[PDB]
Amino acid sequence: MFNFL
Amino acid sequence: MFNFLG
Amino acid sequence: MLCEIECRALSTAHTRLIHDFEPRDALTYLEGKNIFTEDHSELISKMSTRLERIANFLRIYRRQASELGPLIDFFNYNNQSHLADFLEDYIDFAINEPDLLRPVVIAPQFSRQMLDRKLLLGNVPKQMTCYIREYHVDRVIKKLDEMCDLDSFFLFLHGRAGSGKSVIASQALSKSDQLIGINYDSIVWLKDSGTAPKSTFDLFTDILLMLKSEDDLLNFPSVEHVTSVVLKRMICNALIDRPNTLFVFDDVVQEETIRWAQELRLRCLVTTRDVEISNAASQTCEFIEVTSLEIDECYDFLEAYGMPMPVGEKEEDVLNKTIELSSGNPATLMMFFKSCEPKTFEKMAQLNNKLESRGLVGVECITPYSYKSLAMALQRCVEVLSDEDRSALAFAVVMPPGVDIPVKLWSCVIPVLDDEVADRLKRLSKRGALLSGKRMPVLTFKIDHIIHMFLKHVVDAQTIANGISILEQRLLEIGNNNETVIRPEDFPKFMQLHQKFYDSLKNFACC
Amino acid sequence: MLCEIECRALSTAHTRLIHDFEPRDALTYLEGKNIFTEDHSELISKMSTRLERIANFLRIYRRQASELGPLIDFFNYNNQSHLADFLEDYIDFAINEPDLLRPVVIAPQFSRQMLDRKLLLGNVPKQMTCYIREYHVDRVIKKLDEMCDLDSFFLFLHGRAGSGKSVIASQALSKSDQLIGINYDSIVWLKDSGTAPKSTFDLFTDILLMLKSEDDLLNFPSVEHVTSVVLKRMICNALIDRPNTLFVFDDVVQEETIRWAQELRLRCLVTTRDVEISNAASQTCEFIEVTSLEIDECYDFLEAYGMPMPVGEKEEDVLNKTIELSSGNPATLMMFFKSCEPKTFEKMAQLNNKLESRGLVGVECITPYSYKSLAMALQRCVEVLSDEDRSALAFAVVMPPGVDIPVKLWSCVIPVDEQLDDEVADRLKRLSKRGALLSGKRMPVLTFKIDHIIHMFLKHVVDAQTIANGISILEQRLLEIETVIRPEDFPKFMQLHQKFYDSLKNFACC
Amino acid sequence: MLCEIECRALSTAHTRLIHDFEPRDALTYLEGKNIFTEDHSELISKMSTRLERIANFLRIYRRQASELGPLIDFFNYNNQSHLADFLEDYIDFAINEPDLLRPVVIAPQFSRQMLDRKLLLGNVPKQMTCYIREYHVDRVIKKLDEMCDLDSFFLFLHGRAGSGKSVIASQALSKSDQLIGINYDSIVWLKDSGTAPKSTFDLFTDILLMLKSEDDLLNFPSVEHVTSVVLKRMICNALIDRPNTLFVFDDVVQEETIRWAQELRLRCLVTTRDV
Ligand SMILES: Nc1ncnc2c1ncn2[C@@H]1O[C@H](COP(=O)(O)OP(=O)(O)OP(=O)(O)O)[C@@H](O)[C@H]1O
Ligand SMILES: Nc1ncnc2c1ncn2[C@@H]1O[C@H](COP(=O)(O)OP(=O)(O)OP(=O)(O)O)[C@@H](O)[C@H]1O
Ligand SMILES: Nc1ncnc2c1ncn2[C@@H]1O[C@H](COP(=O)(O)OP(=O)(O)OP(=O)(O)O)[C@@H](O)[C@H]1O
Ligand SMILES: [Mg+2]
Ligand SMILES: [Mg+2]
Ligand SMILES: [Mg+2]
Repeated sequence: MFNFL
Repeated sequence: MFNFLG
Repeated sequence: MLCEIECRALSTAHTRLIHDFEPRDALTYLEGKNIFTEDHSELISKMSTRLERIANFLRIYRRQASELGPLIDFFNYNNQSHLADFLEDYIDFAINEPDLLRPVVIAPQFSRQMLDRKLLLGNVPKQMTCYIREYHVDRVIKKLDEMCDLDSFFLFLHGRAGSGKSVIASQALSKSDQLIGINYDSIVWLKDSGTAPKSTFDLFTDILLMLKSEDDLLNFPSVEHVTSVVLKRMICNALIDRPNTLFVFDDVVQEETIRWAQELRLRCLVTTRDVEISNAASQTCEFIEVTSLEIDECYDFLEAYGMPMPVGEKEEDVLNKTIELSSGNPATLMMFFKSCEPKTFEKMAQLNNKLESRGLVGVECITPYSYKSLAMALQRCVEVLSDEDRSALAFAVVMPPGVDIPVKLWSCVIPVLDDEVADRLKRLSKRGALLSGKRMPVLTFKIDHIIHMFLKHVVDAQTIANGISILEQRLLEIGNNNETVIRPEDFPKFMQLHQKFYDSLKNFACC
Repeated sequence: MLCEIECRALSTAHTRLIHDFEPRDALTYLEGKNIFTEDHSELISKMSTRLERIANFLRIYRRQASELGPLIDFFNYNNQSHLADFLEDYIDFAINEPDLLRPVVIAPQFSRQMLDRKLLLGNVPKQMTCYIREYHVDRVIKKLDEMCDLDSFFLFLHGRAGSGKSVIASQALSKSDQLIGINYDSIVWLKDSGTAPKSTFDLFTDILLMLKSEDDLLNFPSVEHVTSVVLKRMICNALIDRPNTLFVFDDVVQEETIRWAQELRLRCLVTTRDVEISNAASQTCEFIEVTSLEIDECYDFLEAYGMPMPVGEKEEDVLNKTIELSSGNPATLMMFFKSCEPKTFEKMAQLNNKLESRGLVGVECITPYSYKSLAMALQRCVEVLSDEDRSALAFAVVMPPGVDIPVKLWSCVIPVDEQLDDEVADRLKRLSKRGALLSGKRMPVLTFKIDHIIHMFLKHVVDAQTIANGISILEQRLLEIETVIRPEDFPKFMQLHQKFYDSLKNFACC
Repeated sequence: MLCEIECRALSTAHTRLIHDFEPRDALTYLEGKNIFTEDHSELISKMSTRLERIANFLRIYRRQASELGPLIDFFNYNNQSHLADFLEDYIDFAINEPDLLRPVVIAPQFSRQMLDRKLLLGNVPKQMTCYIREYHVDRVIKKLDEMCDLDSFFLFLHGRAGSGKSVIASQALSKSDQLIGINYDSIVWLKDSGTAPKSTFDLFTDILLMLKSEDDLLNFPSVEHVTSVVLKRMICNALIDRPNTLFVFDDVVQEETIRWAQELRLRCLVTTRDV
């Protein structure tokens, strides 16, 4: 999760 | 698409 | 030796000490009252020019005598009384007056000194002009004034990302004339932004160089490799030439900065997003929170940049929509204007739409902000985060925004007596101002909208639907146990109240 | 320390501080009033030339003294009172009566040969002569005068490519005698054209060095590798010896330039094609847009470089054909003359032919332009573009040129990732703002327009397929249920523009 | 400060200023009419040799006075009138005569100056002799003469290959005596012939060095790596010491040369094949 934060 | 961007 | 007044006299009266004087007349008189020596007097007596005998007399005189007496008791007798009268008058305007001039103004146009020269050389950014947040910049200048006596101190101008802190710092050191010159001698403003571990040393390397003379910037060595104790000693070394120096540490992320700042006994203004770094400092830690721009300050902000004020009701409503979405936020508001092209309320509402169905990317623009969009900012704020808080935050999507809601209503979606949820949500508001605490009626939190629509087009599309389901699940399990007003505990069982947005969120996660 | 004003006085009176002066005379008189140190005085007392002791005395002084006093109280005593009178006159016509300074104590030493020195040393390019666009050069000079007072400011002379901006700036800093000397002491004119991220640092490496004395051009270190904070500090340092200095940034592309220019509190003229870089700066920003050469100025321009003026009707028509085709563009017009060989209106219509069936390449030439043809310029203008804008642009081929047309008429060919197509308008706006590729026109109805050069660029440049695809993809929406815009009762038949469509259908089938 | 005439007087009359003079006689008189200072006068008054007091009097005097008056009004009274008569006569041959000598000839054998020294040092090739194309070399010299006033200009002596252009340029700067000395101060003749893209910079590197003093050709750095804006600034820098300098650009092929020539506001003769 978090698409590349 | 873009003949060498122009 | 003399002091600042008596040397101010010997220096001030030089235009005078050239037209009529000669040290030989005084050499014997000073070899006599025992304040000179026959080599001293030798040095001043065989000199070709009169400017020689004078420059050596004024240099040589200051070491031997306990005071400036045997030079007043000399210009009198020598018919050069027009000098000793000036000096006795001055000594009267200092022995006899305990009031003079203080650090203030007698050579005007500080407009080019402090405003031009020192701010620019201390790398202070060019203050904003078309709007000033009165209250905050004011409280900064005030609270900075209260501390210039102090030897070292931290001022934390902390807030959200794009909440406007650095700009306020730009203005607080550029508005007044007191802070630089009266209260503090010099300014050093450095952007930190350090994330790596080599950054906190490189920073103070450029401090060390912010100190160094215009001379010996040439001599700069391969200083990159030299211990920390030495860079530190080298600064507090080079820190002698710097009486009352203010330090702006624009954009601190690492508490290691703050530890160095605190070992070097520096005076620091600090712009930052994460507030807890102050626990690193055991000291006068002083705080100023950059709250969200009130709806009205937002109005002011809009007017300030040529924006037309509403008339019809669903236009003032359109703009309360914009102010609500971008939950009082300087940066995204500015980006918003820069992207409002025709200026019409129409294209403004166009953007109001664009923001929910395209996220922050709907209003990303070239702005005075270092960032294309606030999502680029919060990015880092989410990266720095404790892995577990990164999780809790990652789930807080599935809440209702701009709604105050209980901890238990949160214990349902946040991972792990479940107060631990509250502890995470506290850390979460402390560290980038991502949440929002509200103690009573009941310990409840709240997620704003920008801080929500960040997470929308950013968290895993699945994890959204999973949070929606895990909530409708425990909501159902609390099912089973059987405005300015908080949602009662007799009624948590139906989150259907916020169905509208829950339905929108739903359409997102599943399509 | 002094400041920009007292140093502007020390700089204005330099022909004099060179003609009659000596730092040894003052070292002794100044060690007394506390403005030096025994290495300062060491450095200045043993120097072979006087110009050395002077440059070190004026450098060291601008840093060391609390004020500009103990240098008036010296040129006086040394019988060099002809100096201290000038500096006290300037400082009095500065603190007490401001404004009066430029006409009175600054102007009586102008010299149309000192200018040329400062322009040349400031790398200002040689101003053009056989034609000057009056209006624009005038307004540039005016708006620069209004701001010479300011501590820092941006002037954006923005336009299309080859629209003539830099040249206009060349003339604007070369016409008056006031701007350099009276309004600003020096000029630093630097060509940017930076696209890489290293370009924005290298630029200011050459600023930092544009400032530096002929002496200590020798001492240049391996500065190629040195932080941004340090190049910047080294500049705001070395920027003291440069009172009121105007900065021309010829051809800015990166808003990173503008951010440095604005962190460094610089005074900037900026020639550029993309205008939005100005949103990067929070400051006094003022704009002057270089429009396309009006139909009449082109006549003036033609006359200006020896062009025979028409007689027959189909000769004024040949030239209005050229002005329409080269949709008011200095550069391609110049290339046009340069390529008109025999000079006849005949071979001029020859070129007018050559332009539609061989594109700009029919008239590409060695020209005062750095570019053989305008396509090399728009090249760059198209690479920087948002990917989607690159797409929208790629499609605006399949239009009619020199025709004002509605948003929906555009919504048909322009891409987008529902029912309100304003997003098209947002794109077509970025597109006119960013290289001046389109043309926005608010009323009668929200309409944009594509010019002819800006079209024939795209002609021989976009994929031969994407043309025919845009024509057909247009012919779909094409049915649903003069100085006059095409009405909503009649959009279903774009056949009015059949001519300019038969030419693309003929085109994409070769 | 003085100027070229009054310094030409103080310099010309030095053989004279040594046989009979002393600055002390004048020091008081100059401390007096307010054109000196008691340190200035100190510097000139305690000096061992007379050549000292004289060299310091002639150096020191030129900064303070607005003119060369209080030195004519001095040699008169001091029985050294044979000096002040020469200087008053000269001031009459300049205040009273608006005509003097111009840039021409009064130290003859320019045959070794311009013909030998400057042409050779400016790398101008040894002009052809057994045949001269009258018309063309003539029109070159003429059309060059018309422009020496101008700050920068291009003369294109263009033709076929082997059509004889460079030779005509060799002769046009080697025939007359006007072009070098009268119309232009110095000559720099450089063969271009650049085809590569590094050539147009290397050329102007050797320009930059055509400028540099006989001194500091030793100090030549690894200048090969330094930006174009800097080589250009460095030339127009080093171009101060070069009043009216003519530039021959023998054999230009690339218009980039010409663009540099035009950024550096140079005065150029250009031999080329491509027009
Ligand atoms: N008068 C104003 N006050 C505050 N912000 C403004 C104002 N005018 C414009 N802004 C915009 O708000 C943005 C955010 O302000 P600022 O640069 O202070 O953010 P910040 O507090 O430094 O955030 P961070 O510390 O994350 O960089 C600015 O970049 C600017 O574009
Ligand atoms: N006022 C003018 N007089 C004569 N020729 C001109 C004038 N303006 C432009 N030209 C011709 O058109 C060319 C383009 O002008 P210029 O170099 O100023 O373009 P620009 O505005 O700087 O465009 P870019 O930003 O793409 O460089 C010039 O090189 C010159 O050949
Ligand atoms: N009096 C003369 N005038 C012209 N050319 C001569 C004369 N005498 C001999 N020549 C021959 O003609 C040749 C061509 O002359 P020159 O060297 O000027 O050619 P150019 O114009 O420089 O051609 P390119 O520019 O292609 O080198 C000379 O090398 C020389 O051998
Ligand atoms: Mg910041
Ligand atoms: Mg340009
Ligand atoms: Mg040749």
